[PDB]
Amino acid sequence: QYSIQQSLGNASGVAVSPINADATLSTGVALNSSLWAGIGVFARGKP
Amino acid sequence: QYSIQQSLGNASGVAVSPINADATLSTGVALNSSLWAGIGVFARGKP
Repeated sequence: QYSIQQSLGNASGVAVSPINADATLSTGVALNSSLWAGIGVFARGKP
Repeated sequence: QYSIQQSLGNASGVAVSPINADATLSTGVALNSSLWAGIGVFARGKP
């Protein structure tokens, strides 16, 4: 086929604006994962 | 046929004034087109 332009100018050709979606925005956070961190002396490991 | 005159005189023939339209006037400006201009040093081009 042929390219579909966006934000058409002053005459002639037609255009399709880029897909607009904002009410669908959401944040993905686990909020249930639990992990622990610490320091210590171990026999084998990278210092 | 025959010519249609405008702004008839003092007697006889009829006339039709030129088409008058002013409330239909509008200005066509894109207001969405964005273009950039600049200067630089390029390998090939007209100086």
